[PDB]
Amino acid sequence: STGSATTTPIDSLDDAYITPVQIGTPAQTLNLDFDTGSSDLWVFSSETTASEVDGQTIYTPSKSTTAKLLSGATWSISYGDGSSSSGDVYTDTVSVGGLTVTGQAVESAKKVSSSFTEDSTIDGLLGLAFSTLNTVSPTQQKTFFDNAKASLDSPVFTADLGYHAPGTYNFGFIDTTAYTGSITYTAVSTKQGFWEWTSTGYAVGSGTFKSTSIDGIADTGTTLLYLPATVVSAYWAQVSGAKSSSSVGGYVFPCSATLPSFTFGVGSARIVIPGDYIDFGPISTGSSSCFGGIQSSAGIGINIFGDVALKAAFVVFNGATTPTLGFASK
Repeated sequence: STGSATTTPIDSLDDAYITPVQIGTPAQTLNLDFDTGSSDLWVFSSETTASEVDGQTIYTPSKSTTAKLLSGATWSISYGDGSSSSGDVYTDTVSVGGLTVTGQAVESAKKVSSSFTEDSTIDGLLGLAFSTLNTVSPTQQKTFFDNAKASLDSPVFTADLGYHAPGTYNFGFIDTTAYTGSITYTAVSTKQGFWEWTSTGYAVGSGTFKSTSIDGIADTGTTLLYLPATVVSAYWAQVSGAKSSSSVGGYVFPCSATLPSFTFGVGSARIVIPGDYIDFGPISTGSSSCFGGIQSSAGIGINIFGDVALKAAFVVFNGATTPTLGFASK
């Protein structure tokens, strides 16, 4: 089997991407944030505290003929941005892009933090990191990908995120029309439950490539590119007037600037992030200070190749017995 679904930016900045997901019988379609940095499939639901729902579409298990309470199971998750959610668990039929899993754990939110309530465009998350991170207790649950794997034509999924445009998540096949050149594969460590890999270095603009190992994670659920302070300083030093602002919470730059590209290494291959991908616009409405898309990972404890980086590539998440990541230009 295979599946193929379109993923759409939630706003003009590509702050996140939503993908429609069918849950239950008859189908209830929710728009979920596919997150390769977590391992829970959770939804706004009929159980969510009413004051914490503001425009989201909810899953109502009592309207699904295939929903079953997973008795005694609870979940609770905290993300890198300080957001959180928790609740109970149902099993139900879940389909993505024509690919169906029966018996998928669908984590029903009873509580969500303010950042979720305030984002009316995201109806929940679909985790695509390794199932070792799943938070369901007392019986840990599998991700949609792990449950689909054995049925797929190839044990892979691919992320093809758009810049200010829709893109695609494919499951079970590699669309050889969706990228240019060849795919470079690189080793993954699953020790922390992430798609963790080591970049071979970077360049700023037209500058020389610096060969240096940068361990980090491929995380579709993180907007920006978070790298070591040395790398980030080297980037922003090439933008007149850029500075790190403790008041704003990272590097800002004059909105009049033209940003340089950023290149990262994948083995001997190179992925170029155009400068315009690194512009996240005014820090507040009407400001002439703009927020940067490359930020320091210091104090986060891991480097994160988030959407800024991943949307410059066609990315293969190879879930074979020995997992690997692949990157191609596009």
